[PDB]
Order: sequence, then C-alpha cells, then structure tokens
Amino acid sequence: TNLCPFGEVFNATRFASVYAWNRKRISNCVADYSVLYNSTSFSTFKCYGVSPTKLNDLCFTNVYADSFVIRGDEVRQIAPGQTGKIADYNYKLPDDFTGCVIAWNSNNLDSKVGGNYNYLYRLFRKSNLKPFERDISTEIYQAGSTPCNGVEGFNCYFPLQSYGFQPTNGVGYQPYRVVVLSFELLHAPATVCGPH
Amino acid sequence: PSTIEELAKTFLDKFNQEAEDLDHQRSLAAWNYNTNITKENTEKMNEAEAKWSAFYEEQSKLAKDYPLQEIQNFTLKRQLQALQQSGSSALSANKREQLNTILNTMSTIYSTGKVCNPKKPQECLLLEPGLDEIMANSTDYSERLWVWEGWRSEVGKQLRPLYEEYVVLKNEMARANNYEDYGDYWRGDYEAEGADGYGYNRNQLIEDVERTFAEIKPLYEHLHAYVRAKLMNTYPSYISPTGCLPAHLLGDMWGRFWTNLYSLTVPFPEKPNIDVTDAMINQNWNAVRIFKEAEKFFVSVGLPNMTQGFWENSMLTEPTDGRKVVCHPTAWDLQKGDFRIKMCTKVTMDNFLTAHHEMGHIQYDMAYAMQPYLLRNGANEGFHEAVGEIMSLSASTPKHLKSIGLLPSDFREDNETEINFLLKQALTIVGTLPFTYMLEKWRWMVFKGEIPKDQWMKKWWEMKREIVGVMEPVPHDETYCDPAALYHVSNDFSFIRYYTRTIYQFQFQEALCQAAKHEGPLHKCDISNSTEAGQKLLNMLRLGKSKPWTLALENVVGARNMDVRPLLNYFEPLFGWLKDQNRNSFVGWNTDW
Ligand SMILES: *[C@@H]1O[C@H](CO)[C@@H](O[C@@H]2O[C@H](CO)[C@@H](O[C@@H]3O[C@H](CO)[C@@H](O)[C@H](O)[C@@H]3O)[C@H](O)[C@H]2NC(C)=O)[C@H](O)[C@H]1NC(C)=O
Ligand SMILES: *[C@@H]1O[C@H](CO)[C@@H](O[C@@H]2O[C@H](CO)[C@@H](O)[C@H](O)[C@H]2NC(C)=O)[C@H](O)[C@H]1NC(C)=O
Ligand SMILES: *[C@@H]1O[C@H](CO)[C@@H](O)[C@H](O)[C@H]1NC(C)=O
Ligand SMILES: *[C@@H]1O[C@H](CO)[C@@H](O)[C@H](O)[C@H]1NC(C)=O
Ligand SMILES: *[C@@H]1O[C@H](CO)[C@@H](O)[C@H](O)[C@H]1NC(C)=O
Ligand SMILES: *[C@@H]1O[C@H](CO)[C@@H](O)[C@H](O)[C@H]1NC(C)=O
Ligand SMILES: [Zn+2]
Repeated sequence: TNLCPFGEVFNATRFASVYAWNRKRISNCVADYSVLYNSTSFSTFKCYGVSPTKLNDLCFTNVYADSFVIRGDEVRQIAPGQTGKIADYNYKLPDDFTGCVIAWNSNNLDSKVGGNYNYLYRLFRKSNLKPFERDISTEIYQAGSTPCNGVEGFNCYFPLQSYGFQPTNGVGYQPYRVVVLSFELLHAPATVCGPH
Repeated sequence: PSTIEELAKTFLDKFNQEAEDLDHQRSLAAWNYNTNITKENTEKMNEAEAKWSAFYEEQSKLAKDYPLQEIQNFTLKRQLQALQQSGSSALSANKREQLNTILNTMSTIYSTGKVCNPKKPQECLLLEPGLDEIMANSTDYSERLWVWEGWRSEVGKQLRPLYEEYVVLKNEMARANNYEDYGDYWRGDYEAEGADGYGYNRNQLIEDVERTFAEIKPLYEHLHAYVRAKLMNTYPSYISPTGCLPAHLLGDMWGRFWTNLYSLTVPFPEKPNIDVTDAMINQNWNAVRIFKEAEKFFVSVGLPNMTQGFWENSMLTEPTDGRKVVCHPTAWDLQKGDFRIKMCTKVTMDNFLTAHHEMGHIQYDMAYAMQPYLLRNGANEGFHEAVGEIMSLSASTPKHLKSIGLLPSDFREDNETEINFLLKQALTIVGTLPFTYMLEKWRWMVFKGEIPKDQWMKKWWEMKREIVGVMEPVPHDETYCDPAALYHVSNDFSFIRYYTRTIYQFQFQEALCQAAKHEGPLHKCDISNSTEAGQKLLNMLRLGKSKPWTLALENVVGARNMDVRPLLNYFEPLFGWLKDQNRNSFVGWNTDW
C-alpha cells in the first residue's frame, strides 16, 4: 500500500521535551525498518520483545512513535524496568515492553553557546508515572505540611527544571534525541507490516 | 508524613540541580576570562561570581533549617553539614562591609608592594617580578638583606594593624559558627564523622601534626647541618657552624623552599642531572605529545582516557591569536562532564612532569563525577595535590623515562646522581615541612589568643629559631608583621594543607608501588602498567568527600592517619649519606644568635 512516515518522526525539525513527550500513531502503512538498523547515526538501538531484523517480515496492529530529548546518561533510563527521575517522573516503559528504543547524540542541533534551556524535565512528583503516562502539570511540588501558596518556598519547589545544553558539555550531559517505537501485538487487524 | 531527613533529601536534590547549573555557568565565565583577557570577560566573570555567591548564601541559610541532629544517613549528613557550615559571612553587615575591605586592603598592599634599593632609591622593585629574582639568584648578603628587611618593613608594618583587626573579626565569625577561634574553624576541614574509629576530631590534627613532625625532625636536622655547612663556604663571616641560618640567605623571600640553594649545596657537582628536555626537543615533541604520553600513563594503570571535550576545549599552548592569558597550570572541572587544563605548555622536562600532575587532577575530577555535587571533591584539602604529585613521581623515575623513549636504554643510575636528585627533592619537600608547621602553629596560637600581641613577632622568631633553625637578620619589634608578608597569610589562606599533602603522598606511593610488586628503593618506582595500582587508587578517587577521609586513606595505604614512615623511606638513601657527611660537624642549632 503506502510507506510509513517514520521520516517525519526521526528527521523532525523540532523535538519535544521529555515531560511533554510526543506521540504519533502509525496508520495503515508499511515501513522499511532496515533503513533504521542500517544507519550508523544511532547511538543506542535496543529492541525488547522483538527481533531487530525480523521486523521487516512481521506485522503489528498498531505502532506508536514517542519522541523526546534527554541527557546521554539518561538514555539508560528509557528501558523496561528502570529507576531514575526520567523513568519515574517523565516517561516510564512497561515491564513487558515489546518495541524498540532508538537514540542518537544531538549536540549539533539542540545545544547552543550559552545553552539551549528550552528542553525541560520533571524533577519531583508525588507518585511514579504509570507506563506511558504523561504529566504536564506546572503545580508547585509540596514536599511538607506547610501548603505552597502557589508560590515557590520552603519545602515548596517548582517541579520542572531546564537542561542546559552547552556544546562544551560532557557526552553524558549532552543532548540525545530518543524515539521509542511501541509495537502492538493484538488479536486485531494488523495494518503495520514490512516485506510481507 | 515526611521526616526532616526526607524533606532535606529533597532539598538537597534541588540544590544540587541549581548548584551544578549555576556553577557550570560560573566556570564557563571564568574560562572565557583566564583564556581570553578582556574588560568584557572580566566583568562577566565577576557577574557570575555574584550570582553564584547569592545562590550559595541563600541555600546555606535554607540548609541550616534542616536540623542536622535529625539527619541520619551519614552521606546526606556530610552534604548538609557542608552546605550549612558556611558562615564566614554571618555577622553585622558592617562587619562584612569593611572587615572584608581590610581583607581586600591587605591583598592590595601585598600586590602593590614596592621596595627601593637604598643604594639606588630611584630603583624601586616589585615583589612578583623584581625581588623574587634577587632572592632566588643572588649571593650578596647585603643585597639579599636589603630586599628582606625592606619587604618585612614597608609592607609588614602596614599590615600589622589590619592583621590585628582581622584576628578579632575572624575569631568573632568563628565563635558565631560555634568554633573556638579562626583556628578551630580552619581545622574543621579535617573533622569527620561516620562508622567506628573512622571519625576525626579537629583537636587531633594538632596532635598528629606534632607527632609526625617529631619523627621528621632528625631528617631535617641533618639536611639543615649539610645546607649550613655548604652555605658557610658561600657566606663565611655570617654563619655560625653551630647556630641558625639567616632568613634572607635561603632559597626565596621566605625560607619556604630551600630549592634554590642547590647550586650552593649540590652533593656531587661534576655529575649533571637528568634533563630530558634536549631529548624531547630533538624528537620534535609538541604539547599534544606530552599530554598524549600522560594519557597513556593513566591508561596503562587502568584509568580512563581523556574525554573528547578535553582535547577540544583545553588551552594547552599559550595562544598566538593575541589573547592575554594567565600562564599558570590549572586543572578545571566545569561541572557538566566538561574537564579541561589551562597550561602554556612548553617542550621541557618540567612541563612534561607537571602535565602528568595536572592530568592527575583531571583524573580525580573524572572519577568522583558520579557523586552528588556537594561530595565532588578530594577527601580533604590534601588529597588532590597528593594525587597529582604521585603522578609526577612515577613519571620522572629513570625507569619510566627510558620506557617512554627519552633516556638511552643503557642509562646508568650511579649512586651519585641518585644522591644529587634526592638532595634536590629534600631541598623542596623536606625543607618546607618545618616552615609550614611553624607558620600554622603561630597562626593557631594567635587565634587561640596564646600569643599576646605585645609578643606576636617575639614568638614568631622565637619559634622560627626553635623549629625551623632560622634566625632574623635584624631584630624586629612588634611594629612588624613578618608572617603577613606571605600571600597566604595576608590573603587569608590555610597553610597546613601543604604539610599534610606531603605526608599523604609518600603513603600513597608506598602503597601503589607496593601493589606493583616494585622491588628496591621507593624513590625509583613507576606504577606504569600496573592495573592493581590503578584499582587501589581508583577505588578511593571515586569516593570523593562521600566517606570520611580516614576511610579513603585506609582503603589505599592500609592506615587511618598520617604515617611519616613512607616519606622517611623515600629519603632513606639521602638520610644515610647526610648522617656520614655530618659526622664531624654539629647537628642541631643553638637556639640563640
Ligand atoms: C609498559 O608496557 C609497555 C608495553 O609493553 C612497554 O613498552 C614496550 O617496551 C618494550 C621493551 O623495550 C618494547 O619492546 C621492543 O620492541 C621493539 C619492536 O617493537 C624491539 O626492536 C625491541 O628490541 C624491544 O623488543 C615495546 O616495543 C614497547 N612498546 C610497546 C607498545 O610494546 C613499557 O616498557 C612497559 N613499562 C613501562 C615502565 O612503561
Ligand atoms: C579511549 O577511549 C575510547 C572510548 O572512550 C576507547 O574506545 C573504546 O575502546 C575500548 C577498548 O578497546 C572498548 O572497550 C570500547 O568499546 C571502545 N569504545 C567505546 C565507545 O567505549 C579507546 O580504545 C580508548 N583508547 C585509549 C588509547 O585509551
Ligand atoms: C531520516 O533520514 C535519513 C536520511 O536523511 C534516513 O536514512 C532515515 O531512515 C530517516 N528516518 C526515518 C525514515 O525514520
Ligand atoms: C575575547 O573576548 C572579546 C570580548 O570583547 C571577544 O570579542 C573575542 O571574540 C574573544 N576572543 C576569542 C573568542 O578568541
Ligand atoms: C544514604 O542515601 C543514599 C541515597 O541514594 C543511599 O544510596 C544509601 O544507601 C543510604 N545509606 C547509606 C548508609 O549511605
Ligand atoms: C633566576 O634566574 C633565572 C634564569 O637564570 C630566571 O629565569 C628566574 O626568573 C630568576 N628568578 C627566580 C627563579 O626566582
Ligand atoms: Zn595542582
């Protein structure tokens, strides 16, 4: 039929901040997963549940493309069964994840001298995220009894902080773009396939 | 609900963030200055220091609201203690208003100090570039004496009132921060708590310093005898074969390092000293190669290799673009995985060694980067420079020099150049130990109010004669403030680091050269290729300030406190030679002129 728009996702001009991670549905279409696992740009390419290359012969009822910008050392946090502020407060994958995690360094675009403080992350949260939950609150985190009168104060912190991406930073503190491909194996009709 | 410790953990989680972000911005500012001097960049560095200060003071107040006695995970307790134990600025804004200006006043005097040759009063010279040279290269008793007295007079007598006030205010700040005197406050840096017998009490530092210096005294005495005797041949009519040494006749403007008395004290002058500089020149080495060889050293023991940021962003060679630059070796941690080195490196053996020293710093920096911000530092003020020196000791051994390809493979270690080298070592390393111990003991006593101002200089020199074996060229009344004539004293810096640092390294070296199964004189070991050394060392470099410095030490050397035995060992060859050479001489100094 038609080819899947994986391009628009990976080669997208502007990328999202992890707390406001973006999700795109993969409609009836077929994509070449090889053009992905045949590119050397990718820093991290880990596939869970599935076999990387055999995907070009498989079919899936839905596919979801979540994308966000994170820190190098935080890419280890976007994997099934992980703790951390990213994996607990910004983007959690389910223990039975059946998809792939793709990520590359992006100092070239996301970092600027003086720093691109536009990408953000949730530092505090009253409870961990649920698999694929999203939280774009901006409410003062109340850590103690004293109520935060919608203002930052003692034991009262604003929950979202900004990555500072300066090109001189270290790989682990360098910007890395991440696309998580969620593959849905359901009894339903399978409209996302490869080389049949 | 949520305990004081839980709330405070969150509090620290937030500080760390705002701290590392704003430190990284300060750090980048200071880099842009030190590496490119412009009125603009100078301004911006000051601006960022302002924002940084504001942040730290506010956070320190907030930190004091989480009562330490309710925090119970010792790691967190250490972080909180560091954050809230900052109150040098915790009294009348008036006190901080001008009693910081006296501090500033002092530095300006020291920095603008000028003394004129009485024979050529028109020829007035500054310390930094015009007198330090005389005091290092001159053999004229009268010239050296006019420089020494001119400095201690023009500047010290001015700094005298200032220092007095400085003492009363600093003691007030200390008392305010629950410390007996500015002395107890400074000796805080050695205080530690945690586990069993891994804790350390500020009131032990004195003991251990004294105890260890007691054990160094023999060694020093003999070095003193030997230096005295040789000096008698240069300055006869001035040195008693049985008394103390005139303070102006030493290596520099103070008797801090006897390093520049080598030409006058060389053991066997005929034999030259290993100077690979010519080798490097002929082999067309450059700055990058020096640092690449350093990197190999650390890799061969199992430490990581330099980041790519390191190679891309470091100033490793004085700039030709015109930028004015501070040419002093520094090793930077700009708090985001950004590590760098600023060094106007030149192709010389010294620069080679110091490159290994500075990268030693970077390696420490890199190893503790896995720690929370407030724990990202050496176990105490001695550990960093101890680690750096370890590197430079291995790098310089004739063994290592051959493997690198800078010696001739068939090089011979005659027991004579070994003695020459060990002497030069002693002239810097051992010589400063007495000076350092005395200077801090004088300051500590003054802060404890055990030296009434009427007897300030009267004890200063009294102690100089008893401990350092040095006597004053001319007599000085209490109008003088000779101790303030040192950048560290008039610029408000702890000095005991320089002593403890020294005892710490040799412990380290004897521990890593013991893991490399090195056989023979410790002064001749190269930990190169020894991964067991690498691990022994790394397993403490990671700790940073996160465990009590006693524990870190034990993990490496196997002991919880200073032990001077490795130092003494490092010099034991020199020690025996010295004892013979002083057999038919008096060792010791009659305390009086
Ligand atoms: C630490 O380990 C390195 C690696 O072994 C040592 O450097 C190596 O030293 C040996 C001994 O001189 C060199 O062997 C020589 O090889 C050449 C041919 O490559 C040959 O013509 C000579 O007769 C000799 O057999 C070796 O090349 C050299 N480098 C490497 C990369 O192997 C080093 O000596 C060790 N110790 C220290 C303190 O660094
Ligand atoms: C310098 O470091 C790089 C990476 O930091 C090294 O490349 C690694 O080499 C080691 C040893 O062969 C491997 O374990 C890694 O898989 C390599 N790649 C990465 C991305 O880690 C390089 O070998 C090091 N070179 C030296 C001389 O130390
Ligand atoms: C993004 O573009 C590159 C080439 O520009 C291509 O190789 C890659 O497959 C693209 N990503 C997609 C199609 O998801
Ligand atoms: C040094 O700072 C000045 C500030 O006026 C700046 O214009 C110049 O570009 C800097 N030099 C560099 C970046 O090499
Ligand atoms: C202290 O807190 C840290 C929090 O991450 C934890 O790793 C550690 O186990 C706790 N306990 C001790 C004894 O350090
Ligand atoms: C002593 O002389 C050397 C050259 O012989 C010079 O470079 C140095 O600046 C002088 N002063 C010192 C070492 O304090
Ligand atoms: Zn250093």
